[PDB]
Amino acid sequence: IFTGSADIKHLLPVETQRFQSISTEFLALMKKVSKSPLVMDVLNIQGVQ
Amino acid sequence: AQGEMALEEFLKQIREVWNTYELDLVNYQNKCRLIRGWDDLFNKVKEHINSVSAMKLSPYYKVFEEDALSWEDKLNRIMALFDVWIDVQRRWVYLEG
Repeated sequence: IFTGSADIKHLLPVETQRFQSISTEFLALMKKVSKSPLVMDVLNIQGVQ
Repeated sequence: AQGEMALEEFLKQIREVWNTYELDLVNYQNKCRLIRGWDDLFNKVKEHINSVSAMKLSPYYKVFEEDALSWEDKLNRIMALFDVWIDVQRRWVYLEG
């Protein structure tokens, strides 16, 4: 809904910006899982919960 | 095989020292007992911390993430508990007099 729609940037500016910050945190966390598919290693990520 | 075997006997060295470690107590004027010998203990705790930090850079640390990190929580809490303990003991010694 954010990336696909271009009108949301003009009409909902500030919380759209909040989304990428969440997206970057989520994407970085996913990349951490991506290199380590092991369940325990993902479970052993510092402060993952 | 010999790279990771050192991870056990060292870790159980921390295991065996603390379960066998004893707090030295001396009766204080027939009122209570007091702890002495702080220099060796502080050296003992810090050298285990230094030893574990070397395990942190060891490539075989991955198979022992949970237990080695667990000792850091206990070792650091030992340091925090006894850093205030030695001061609190010292203050009470010359305040009761």
